[PDB]
Amino acid sequence: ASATRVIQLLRNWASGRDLQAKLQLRYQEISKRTQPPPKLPVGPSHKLSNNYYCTR
Amino acid sequence: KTSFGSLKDEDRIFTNLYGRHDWRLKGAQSRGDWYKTKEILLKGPDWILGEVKTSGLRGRGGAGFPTGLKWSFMNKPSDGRPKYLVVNADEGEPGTCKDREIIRHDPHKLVEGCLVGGRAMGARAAYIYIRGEFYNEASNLQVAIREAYEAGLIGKNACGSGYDFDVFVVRGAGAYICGEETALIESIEGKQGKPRLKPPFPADVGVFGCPTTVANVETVAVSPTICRRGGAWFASFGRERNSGTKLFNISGHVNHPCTVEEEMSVPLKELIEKHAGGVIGGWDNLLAVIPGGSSTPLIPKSVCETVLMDFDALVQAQTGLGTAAVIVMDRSTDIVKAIARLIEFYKHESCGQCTPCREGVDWMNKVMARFVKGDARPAEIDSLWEISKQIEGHTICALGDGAAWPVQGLIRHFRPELEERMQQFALQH
Ligand SMILES: Cc1cc2nc3c(=O)[nH]c(=O)nc-3n(C[C@H](O)[C@H](O)[C@H](O)COP(=O)(O)O)c2cc1C
Repeated sequence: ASATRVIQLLRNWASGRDLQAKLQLRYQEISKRTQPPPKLPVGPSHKLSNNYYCTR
Repeated sequence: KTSFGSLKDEDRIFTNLYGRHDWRLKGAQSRGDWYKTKEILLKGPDWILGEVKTSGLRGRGGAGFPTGLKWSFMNKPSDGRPKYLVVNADEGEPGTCKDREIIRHDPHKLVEGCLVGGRAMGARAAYIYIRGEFYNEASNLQVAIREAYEAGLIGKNACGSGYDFDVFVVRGAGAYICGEETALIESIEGKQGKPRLKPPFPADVGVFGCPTTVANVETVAVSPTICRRGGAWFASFGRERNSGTKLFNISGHVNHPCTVEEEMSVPLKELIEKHAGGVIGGWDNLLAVIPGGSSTPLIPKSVCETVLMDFDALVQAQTGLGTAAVIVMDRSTDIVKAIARLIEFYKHESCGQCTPCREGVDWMNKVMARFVKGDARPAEIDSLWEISKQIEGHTICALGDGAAWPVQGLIRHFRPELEERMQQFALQH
């Protein structure tokens, strides 16, 4: 956060905890908004043999 | 008897297989044909049927059904409709050329067989359905039938027995499916060569809606010799329930391809190495052999080493006797390519009526082409096996079974080659 050391110390004392560690606002730890393309797997019935529907 | 596979020339039914004698009436009579035919007909249908049953004769068409009971199916009181005998001379099974020799070089034997069979089944006439490509053979058969008519052997008062009988030759038009009995009946009736659905069986409703019996050329031509020389003599050759003398066509990679009338239950190795000079390059160069044409699954060299050429022995060997067309492939043969070509043949010779046949045969053809190219995956072999099993038993004709069986045999006996070729294709790309 863009908070000065005096303000950070006052905030931590008033709260009683280290707020600068577990900040609620998200800055950079979020995942990227442009993720690589995926490749999802097929299910257990995507086989060319021994897969008659009467058995499942 | 214990060991079979050595027939003496005195016992061979077809004594003019190679056309080294006259194929006309004089030659046939000199070779024993038409002897005491009047007495055979005057014996009665029951006597002829009993002789056929005692001979242990089984169908030479490929089904191997007991001939005696099949013919006796027609032995019923007349219901006001005529009865016919139909001779299956289509001979479309790849590797099968035995009926061609019978028609071309021993035609009077076939005519006498038609007469005897019609007397046994009380058939008014006989429609011989010869292959359309067999035009010279059809001409020879027509000449023989004309000679029989002139001599009084057939026609009104056939051989003086008081039995009226006609023999008709109907040429084919180029359909392998017309080899099927019901499809042949449909072709004779003038429709498309699409097999019927049983029941009704031909013995009740057949050609023109009349009781009928379809039979192979060899099965009909061996009947006069069975009646004359005796059922016991015919049964004396071959194993029990596999009795008789069988015509064999030995094609493929053999030194001397030919056709010989050996005894049933002859060892396959003895048949190949004696009458054909063995496999090209020796018996140690034999990859696989198709024993019964194309509809029968292949067998590897290990099976071919000790196997008898009869119905039961080949049935135990996960194959069939069929038309006894021994296709021989050496170890230089692309077995996958050969099986793919057979499946392509079945694709091009499919009536296209039943859904499993029409769709699945083409599907398997495409899959086999991709296997030949190697452009597939190892998981597709079991898929192809399942497709073949879905085709087999679920069709109208047995052409579905006849197209599934080669694939099943290939998958059963050479799966490592398929997987290896798939690996080769994968590595190259
Ligand atoms: C696809 C197919 C092709 C056939 N081709 C022939 C053939 O060329 N010659 C033949 O005698 N039987 C052939 N058959 C068997 C016939 O349907 C019939 O069973 C046979 O002609 C009668 O044999 P049999 O009377 O000697 O027992 C074929 C069957 C099928 C399913």
